[PDB]
Amino acid sequence: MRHYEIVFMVHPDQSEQVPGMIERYTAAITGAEGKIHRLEDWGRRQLAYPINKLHKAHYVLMNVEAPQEVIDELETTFRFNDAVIRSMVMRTKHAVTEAS
Amino acid sequence: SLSTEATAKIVSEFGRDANDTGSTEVQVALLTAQINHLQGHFAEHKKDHHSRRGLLRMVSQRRKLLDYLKRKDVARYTQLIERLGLRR
Amino acid sequence: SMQDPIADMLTRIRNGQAANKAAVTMPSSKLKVAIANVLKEEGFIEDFKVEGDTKPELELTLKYFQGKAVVESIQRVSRPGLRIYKRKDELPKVMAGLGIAVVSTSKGVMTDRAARQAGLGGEIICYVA
Amino acid sequence: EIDYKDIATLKNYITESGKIVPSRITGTRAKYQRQLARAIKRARYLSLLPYTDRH
Amino acid sequence: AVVKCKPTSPGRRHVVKVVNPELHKGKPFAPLLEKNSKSGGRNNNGRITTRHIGGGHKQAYRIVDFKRNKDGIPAVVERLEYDPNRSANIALVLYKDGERRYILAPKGLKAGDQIQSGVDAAIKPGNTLPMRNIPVGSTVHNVEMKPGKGGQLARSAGTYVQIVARDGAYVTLRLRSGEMRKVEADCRATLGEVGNAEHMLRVLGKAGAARWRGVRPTVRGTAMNPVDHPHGGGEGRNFGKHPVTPWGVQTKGKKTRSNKRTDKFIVRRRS
Amino acid sequence: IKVRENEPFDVALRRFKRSCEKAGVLAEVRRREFYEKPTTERKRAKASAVK
RNA sequence: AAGCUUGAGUCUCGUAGAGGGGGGUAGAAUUCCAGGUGUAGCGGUGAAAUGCGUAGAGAUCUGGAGGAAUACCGGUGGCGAAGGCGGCCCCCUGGACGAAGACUGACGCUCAGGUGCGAAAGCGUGGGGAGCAAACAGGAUUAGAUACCCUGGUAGUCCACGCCGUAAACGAUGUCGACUUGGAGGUUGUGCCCUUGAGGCGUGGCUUCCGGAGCUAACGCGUUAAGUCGACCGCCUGGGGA
RNA sequence: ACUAUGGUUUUUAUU
Repeated sequence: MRHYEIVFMVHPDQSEQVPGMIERYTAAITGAEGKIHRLEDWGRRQLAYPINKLHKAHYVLMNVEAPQEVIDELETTFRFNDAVIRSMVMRTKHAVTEAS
Repeated sequence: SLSTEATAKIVSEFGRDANDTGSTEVQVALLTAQINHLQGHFAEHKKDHHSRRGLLRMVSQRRKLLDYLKRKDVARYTQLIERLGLRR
Repeated sequence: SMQDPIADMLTRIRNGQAANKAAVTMPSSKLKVAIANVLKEEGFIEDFKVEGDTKPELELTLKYFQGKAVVESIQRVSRPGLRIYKRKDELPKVMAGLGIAVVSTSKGVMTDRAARQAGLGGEIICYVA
Repeated sequence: EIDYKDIATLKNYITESGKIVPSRITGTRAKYQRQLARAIKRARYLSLLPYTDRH
Repeated sequence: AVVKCKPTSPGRRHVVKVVNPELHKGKPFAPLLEKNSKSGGRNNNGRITTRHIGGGHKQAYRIVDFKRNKDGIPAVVERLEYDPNRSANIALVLYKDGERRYILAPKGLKAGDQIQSGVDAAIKPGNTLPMRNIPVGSTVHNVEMKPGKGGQLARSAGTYVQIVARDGAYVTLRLRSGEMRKVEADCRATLGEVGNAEHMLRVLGKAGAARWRGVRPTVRGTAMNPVDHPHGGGEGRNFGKHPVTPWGVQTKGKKTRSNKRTDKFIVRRRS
Repeated sequence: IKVRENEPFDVALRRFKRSCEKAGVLAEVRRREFYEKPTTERKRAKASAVK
């Protein structure tokens, strides 16, 4: 298998319903026997410009182990649902302890 | 240049051992395996001319060894060309 | 790899004294050792030594005195592309008698003196002064 | 140093102009300065630092 | 792909051939045929109202489903075949329930592919869902301009329509004349771009080819009798006038839109 | 000069005394991309007669 | 004819790259549409017009369409055989370089003829066209304006592909092995000793300007030599005509 | 926002 980070920016005042929206498509990687190590918040951060009308993000980390011929099927599954921008996939070396 | 397994395979399955890398027939097989792995890269990339420049020299290194082997022993040369996919 | 072993021998000697080095080293050959023999036997070098069996290597110990430079001109004349030969009646003079000439003859590497005392001609090995 | 993803930490190393001081006039290590200027590149690509001073 | 022909004759020296090895060879599905009766350019009273047409082979029409819903029903491409009129071929679709129908094949002209319909399908060329369910920048072929209709836009080789703005029950999309139209979001299309994209690279060929295509020669208005075309008369080879149609209307600069009832859909046209 | 200093100034800047021709300032040191290097020299100072 | 093995070739585990190709992707903006707030000017000049407004421009906000290149970071700082390669991903890929081991056994090194690699302009075949822009139009400037000024705008700039073979391809250093001198400012692999030294001896690969020896008519080259010694291939013949 | 048009020829060398 191959490892990826896959981080979602997430609006802090919808951060209790956005992880369930990502889990509306996780069948696209658990169908390939992918293993998901958190799909969870890390901590609020501030931006130098607004993303989805807000200068802040809640940062929700997936941390996944999967085959290599399914990472383009997964990023195409988010091509039109308007939850993925600038990849944020960050391949290889896998997660650090508790993501620090 | 190829992965730890893509070579061995060849060096022990067509040769004798991974500590007998230098045998002439096995170096011609290691070049043939390297050429055929790149026949899965080129004609799928219809250009990539600056990387295709490597494949151009790999067939020249295979020509260097085949011609020198034909002058070194004609029976080993004639055996090799029906044990690899050579001279069509 | 090496296209002229004796051009490297002569460069290692000629420039070694200009680098003021005590000794210089190279892969050893019975041609290099025969050239080192006549250079010691006519008093231009101090010692030559070989070590090894499957990788034989030569070390030449350079000769020094009260003045400056013991070897002042060491010119090959004959090269593997274009060779130069000499005959008994015309065996060469070097720097009007300041130097001597070396030849391979039909017997081995020797002085023009030892050649004219056997009646031999042959290829030039070096002119030394 | 070792991280680029948290701005509450990264902001302690930069000026209020988004810059750093050259290594040989701060006594800092050679690759540490390259990795610091690269952490600033990665933090701009993560939208934690600006592309323009406008607005 | 498209290829040249041997220069061994006139016409053949310029004519282009369309080739594809992944078309099925066999017997066409006759329940989806309309033999298509000809008119020779004549009205219902036997009088000519359209010129330059008559003769050639019958060509006919291949029928597509004008009531295509099939929501939730998976299907497969059973056949990919030649059409005597459609430049972008025709595909036969076989539903899991339970008929054979003709559908307009998108880019890649693929056989043995599995395709869906309805609001749950994944966004792919040839996967059909309402324009209510698609984002801005999306590409569509076989587009209907009123909900539930048999389609009228983007059905020719290399054709498509793009959606550029959206609000509630209506989407705003662009047309090839510099127009931009407001259309109902309940329209479903067939999603993507029409395949082949090379049939516009063509030259007519030999003069007898127009006769098997059913295309008839022109007549110069200055050689016609002076009362049947305003350009007639003669004598001779002098025309001291500004050019007109056979009905005495100037050919240039006369803009003809006179509809008065469809302005409500316009977003880029001007009077 | 490209300065952002605002409020209490008059007479359209050029505020630094002896800034161009016969020194000050810089060009000591005009060649080889080192133009602003004497500012660094006289800040890393320390002594100027070094052995 | 047959050996030997340090140079050559390959293999384990590692170092750093805007090198190449395939399929994706931002920041922001000249332009353009539309809804707020708002009023008679915008742009250029020694003066001005053409153009864009007065029907609401320019302005500034809110939300979009559009094609296409990298600013801040960036440093002659990297890569490629070379004109060239730079915002950021995912997937394939040629080459350079090291530590310790294992095979081949002269395997090196240059190349007649040959077969190959494009920067820009231009072209063949389609697609596209936001800004810019040969040609060209609109107005001035001027003796003229053929140019500078200034608004538009086709060819082009761009893409998947195919031709062309050419340059200031200039780091003007043919290519390749060996032997070397001090500096500034950047960078990367590694062995060894209680670290008698809370620390130090030993060594491989690159990179951009200085400045020695040696080289030259003088400029300059300068360990990535135009230097010392050697191997192979190519080119020139006073000027103009040409 | 700056001006076309005024051709051509010259010396110290000896004691």
